[PDB]
Amino acid sequence: MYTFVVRDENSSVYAEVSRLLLATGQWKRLRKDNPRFNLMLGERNRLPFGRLGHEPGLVQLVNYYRGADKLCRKASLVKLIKTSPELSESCTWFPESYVIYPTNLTDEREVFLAAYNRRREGREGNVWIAKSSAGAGILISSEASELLDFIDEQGQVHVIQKYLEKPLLLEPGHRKFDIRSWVLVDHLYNIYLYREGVLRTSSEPYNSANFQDKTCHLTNHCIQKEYSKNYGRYEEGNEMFFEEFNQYLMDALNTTLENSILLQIKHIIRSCLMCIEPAISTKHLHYQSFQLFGFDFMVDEELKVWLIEVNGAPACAQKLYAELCQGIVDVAISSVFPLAPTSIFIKLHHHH
Amino acid sequence: MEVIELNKCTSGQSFEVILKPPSDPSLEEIQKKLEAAEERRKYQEAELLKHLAE
Amino acid sequence: MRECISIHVGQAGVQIGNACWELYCLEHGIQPDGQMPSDKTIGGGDDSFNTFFSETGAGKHVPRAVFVDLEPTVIDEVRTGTYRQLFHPEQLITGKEDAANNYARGHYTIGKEIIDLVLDRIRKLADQCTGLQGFLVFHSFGGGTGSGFTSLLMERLSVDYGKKSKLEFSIYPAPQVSTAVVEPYNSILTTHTTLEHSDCAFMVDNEAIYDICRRNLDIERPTYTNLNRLISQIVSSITASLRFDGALNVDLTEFQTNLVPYPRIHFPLATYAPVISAEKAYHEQLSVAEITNACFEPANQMVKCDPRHGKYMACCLLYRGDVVPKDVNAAIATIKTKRSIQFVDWCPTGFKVGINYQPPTVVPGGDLAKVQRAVCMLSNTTAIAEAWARLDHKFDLMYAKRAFVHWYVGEGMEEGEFSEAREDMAALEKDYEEVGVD
Amino acid sequence: MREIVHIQAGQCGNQIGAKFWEVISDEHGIDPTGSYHGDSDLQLERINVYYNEATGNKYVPRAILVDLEPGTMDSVRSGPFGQIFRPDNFVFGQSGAGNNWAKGHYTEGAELVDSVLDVVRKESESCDCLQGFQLTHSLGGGTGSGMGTLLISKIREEYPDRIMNTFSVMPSPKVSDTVVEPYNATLSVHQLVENTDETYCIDNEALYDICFRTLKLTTPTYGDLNHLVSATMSGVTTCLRFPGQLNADLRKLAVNMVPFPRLHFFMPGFAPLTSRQQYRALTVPELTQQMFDSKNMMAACDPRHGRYLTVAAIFRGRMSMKEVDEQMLNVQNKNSSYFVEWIPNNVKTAVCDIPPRGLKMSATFIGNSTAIQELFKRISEQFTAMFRRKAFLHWYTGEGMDEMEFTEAESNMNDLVSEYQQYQD
Ligand SMILES: Nc1nc2c(ncn2[C@@H]2O[C@H](COP(=O)(O)OP(=O)(O)OP(=O)(O)O)[C@@H](O)[C@H]2O)c(=O)[nH]1
Ligand SMILES: Nc1ncnc2c1ncn2[C@@H]1O[C@H](COP(=O)(O)OP(=O)(O)CP(=O)(O)O)[C@@H](O)[C@H]1O
Ligand SMILES: Nc1nc2c(ncn2[C@@H]2O[C@H](COP(=O)(O)OP(=O)(O)O)[C@@H](O)[C@H]2O)c(=O)[nH]1
Ligand SMILES: CCS(=O)(=O)NCc1ccc2c(c1)OCO2
Ligand SMILES: [Ca+2]
Ligand SMILES: [Ca+2]
Ligand SMILES: [Ca+2]
Ligand SMILES: [Mg+2]
Ligand SMILES: [Mg+2]
Ligand SMILES: [Mg+2]
Repeated sequence: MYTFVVRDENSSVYAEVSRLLLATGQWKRLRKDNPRFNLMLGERNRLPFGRLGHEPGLVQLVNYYRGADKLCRKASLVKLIKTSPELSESCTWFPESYVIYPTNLTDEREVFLAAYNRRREGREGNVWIAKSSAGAGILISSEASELLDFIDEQGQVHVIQKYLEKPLLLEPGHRKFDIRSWVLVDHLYNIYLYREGVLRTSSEPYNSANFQDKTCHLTNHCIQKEYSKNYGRYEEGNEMFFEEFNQYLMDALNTTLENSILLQIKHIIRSCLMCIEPAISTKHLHYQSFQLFGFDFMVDEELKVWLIEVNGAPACAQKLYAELCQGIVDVAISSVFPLAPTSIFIKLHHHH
Repeated sequence: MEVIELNKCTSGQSFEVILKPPSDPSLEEIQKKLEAAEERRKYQEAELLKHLAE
Repeated sequence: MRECISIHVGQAGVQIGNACWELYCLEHGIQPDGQMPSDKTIGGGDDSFNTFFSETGAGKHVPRAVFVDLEPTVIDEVRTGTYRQLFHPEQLITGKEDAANNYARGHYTIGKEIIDLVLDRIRKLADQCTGLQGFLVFHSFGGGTGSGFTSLLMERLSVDYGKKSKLEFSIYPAPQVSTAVVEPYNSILTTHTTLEHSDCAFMVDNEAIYDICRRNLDIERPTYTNLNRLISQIVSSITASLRFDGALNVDLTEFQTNLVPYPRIHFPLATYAPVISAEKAYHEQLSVAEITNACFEPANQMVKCDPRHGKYMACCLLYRGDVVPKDVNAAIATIKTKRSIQFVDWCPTGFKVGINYQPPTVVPGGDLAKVQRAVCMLSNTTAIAEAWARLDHKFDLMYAKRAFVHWYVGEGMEEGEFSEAREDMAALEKDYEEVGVD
Repeated sequence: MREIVHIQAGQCGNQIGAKFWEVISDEHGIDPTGSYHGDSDLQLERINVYYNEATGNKYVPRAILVDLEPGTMDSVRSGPFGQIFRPDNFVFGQSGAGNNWAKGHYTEGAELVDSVLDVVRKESESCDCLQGFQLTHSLGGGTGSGMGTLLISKIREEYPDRIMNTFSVMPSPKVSDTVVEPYNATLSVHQLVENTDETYCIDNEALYDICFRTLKLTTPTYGDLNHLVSATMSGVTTCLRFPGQLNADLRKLAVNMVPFPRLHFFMPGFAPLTSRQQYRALTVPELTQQMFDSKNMMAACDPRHGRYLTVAAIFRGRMSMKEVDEQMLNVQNKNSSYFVEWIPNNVKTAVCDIPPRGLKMSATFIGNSTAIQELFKRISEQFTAMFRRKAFLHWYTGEGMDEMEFTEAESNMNDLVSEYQQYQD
């Protein structure tokens, strides 16, 4: 009999994983403060890793990699890429970004302005987007003055990055979109990619001559369903799955999702996770970690993939909960606490 | 990567390697603490004997 | 030459002291009868080993040590064991009944009655010193004597020897080798009243020693003997510079200078390697780089914690055996390009290295195999705060119900000393967080 | 040299105490004459804990035999090991206690208590460093219950800082001598709540069920019931009688087992309990599964009705100490809902190499569980069933007692049950 505790009631994913565990009749749920647990479905913020792995005779497992926030924070991600030789400052899949602190508080203001002046002088597209982690608050504009003055109005760190002015637009519609890939890393640090992705499409036609209306520029599932008038027109819930998007790429672009977009996605996933493995691996540690990751990508009209951000506590597409959650149970939990296919994941082999 | 203050002798040696530069209660007060707790013990024991005598 | 007086309090302190002075004798060639043929100065000398041993006219080398225990059973083993001849009776102090795992009993009830006698005995040893550096105090966190009487002893020592350094070797409580439920109480109470009196303390988590003896020595159920021989190796590595010719950590003062820039944060993390089973047919001798790289493996730390998620304030590498600076600096260059070593911006990112050519000594018939080179890394990491957080949490669980508090109040302690001690720990955890996290 | 003074009072107390000294004397190699004839030095390592050493290498138990009538003690003196007790340590009257708590506590017992304390003082005076006391008695009668708690009260007055320990037999209607046993048990329990550090609760109803169901004893007798008490008393004192570091001192045990001063009533357990399939080897999993089973418990309370505050297991015999931790840690981790989570690591295991007589290995269980409130509930209800009608009170009012004293013992025990209920949540 295996025991577990639940310390994040808001997690839709692990809420289902907990339901699945209890369905096997081999996992027991204990009060969230009972230290004698095998598995901790832990809290998002301030998870007390230091108390794991000290109960004699208990192999303790947690669903968050201590230190993986360096990858799942806006400013942390930019710093990680610029400072990590494995990613370097010349990494070709991450938009040019700068860490800008509000003047009411190192900072890269000057470095950003020299690159801005460089574009404005060379007739190049000089449209940037300023965002932070304390958002629902995002701004887009071609003037640096509006970007800087906006971050100073706030009080938290922000990041300015180049806006993709030439996105890939789905037809019919002429609409932007992003791609969410779910990635599971287990205690052995195998990188498993969920075979099911989701394109969160904007139900509005892209418009490059008016960034004041952020409904056709932001593909967030919450904005498209609150500030968009064509929600659910082309695809149910502004969500297109790989089976459909792949057929589109064939009929329209005479290519496949694997060759033109997925090879780059898998390469980016490997690059980010391998880069931080030495810092967060639990190989020789007294407890074990696994974690689900949500990667967001952008694709331009040249079929080049760009990395937007990484999410440490992602939610899943409604149509893919049972499959993905059960998959987490299989390779993440039962692989350490076994019970008495055709896998849904794609193992990205790498050198440990 | 620099080495400094290298000292060698017969039984070994020591040195320094720098990679990057940077960017009470008195005796009286203790007797009081000890005697305070001793007094509290004497009080509790007398409360026990007072209880038992009753 | 300056003398160092060792003090062993409670069962843990006494049994670890026994293991160390055994190791010291094997290292200096001292026999169980106190005779040391290599010492050509009979009944006198200001050599390096003389920091820990005095000398009689008959050639006996007597440890500058004092054993204190409120019950006599653990010290009676010393009186009749192998090295009975080293000490004279005045050095071994035993009472009639112990502190019953009760801090208040050892600090107040029994401590008040025996403190003046202990100081008198320690005063005798001091009177043999021409330049006493300070004291080395071995004790447990969980025992009633180890916690209770030690904190009292440190208070008085600060009064009687104000300008003298005091270093601790403290055993952090581990459930796998204890049957006392109130040890979190004792640990926090003693850390509070000892903090301002201890200049540098090396905490050893029994859970770490236990798992090293199961993993590296193949001891399915390690005993106190197994634990103490391994603990005395790390202790010897730490005190070697005081007992041998050298230039790094030559006096107790240097431990604070090199390891403790901030006074309250004086709990350096210790990591030792290699620990190799003796029952092995024959092991491959590890290189300077491999054993140095091992110093950043959590599995070889005296306290299980993840330094990858802390900030370093200092770092000392103490090598023993076949090691030369050429190899040390080489391995360090390779470990920076692989490991997560983050220093505080107000401390130089560097390492102080000490090398002693005499390889580690192993007690005949012991569990550890003879190795050609070994290292002990003393690093001051915020990561060790994980140990305070754990211990502080167990305290909060029992104190929320006032469980067991009556045993302490019954010995004359006020309940407010619990919360006063806990609030001090809360600030200690905050010190680490302000120095380590961003 | 941490000596323990043993006192046994009344019929039950002297018969259980008798078999106890018979069992442990065998384990320490002491024959009925006091001469040691063992073959292991571990037998004498802690022998002075319970025995005095007289001239000629004779070991004399440090026990005082008290009773208000001569009957039971005449049997002890004539029993197997009767010769081994100091003749001076027999203190008895002729009046009897008539199964009357008042007679033991206030009238008959008061006339005899001073001479008993003179003997207690004689044994203590010859103690290098006295740990404390342990008393065997029942609560359902007059001498052990009434005079026993009187002795405790007077011992605490003269030795206020010494541990007071008792093995208390609780009355049950299933094994009852008189109907006033609830009166006597409720009057004693209040005395014990105040003046004992540790009380091992021994329910005769549990002893019965174990003899009838598990041991398959058709018609159990007091002798049969006392075989289990002897075996349990040997197990719980193994920590004190052989070389050990865990719970090796009476005060250290009390410190780790009593989180609150009034909740110091323990449920003991023993394994194995085999019926004559008696030669089969008992495995470590079986020892643990049985040791934690209610059927192996002598308080007659279902532990799954409350929560363990603290637990102390003791495994005797040559066995795998690694496999002991593996099964102990397996029981806690498989039933963590019955262990309070606000006392970290409240289950402690202790090993002993010397096994009990005729067994390769065994396990003794000591639980401070809130389930014990059920035993006090039963006593309370039987008390009130009669007290609400003032039935049988004249036996007590005729000895100088008043009804108010009964009403107070009632409220006192019902408070004790309430105190247990609040910590079970
Ligand atoms: N490493 C190690 N730990 C020990 C040793 N002896 C006891 N301990 C630990 O110390 C704690 C108990 O404290 P003790 O030192 O035994 O008690 P004490 O200091 O003698 O104080 P008293 O309560 O009066 O007996 C437990 O956590 C034990 O694991 C030992 O020899 N080596
Ligand atoms: N540099 C850039 N170029 C083009 N579009 C961008 C962009 N940065 C962000 N976006 C748009 O913003 C959306 C993603 O915003 P972002 O992910 O930074 O905010 P967020 O983290 O609150 C949403 P989530 O974390 O749930 O994916 C995408 O729909 C994308 O089209
Ligand atoms: N287990 C056990 N219980 C007994 C024994 N003798 C009496 N009792 C119980 O003790 C109670 C009677 O008290 P008793 O000891 O005879 O009275 P006393 O001699 O005046 O102290 C009843 O509940 C009996 O069931 C015995 O030998 N063993
Ligand atoms: C049905 C078996 S039994 O009831 O006879 N055995 C238990 C018992 C033993 C001794 C007794 C007693 C009850 O009541 C007084 O003394
Ligand atoms: Ca000399
Ligand atoms: Ca000082
Ligand atoms: Ca009379
Ligand atoms: Mg996000
Ligand atoms: Mg002790
Ligand atoms: Mg009778």
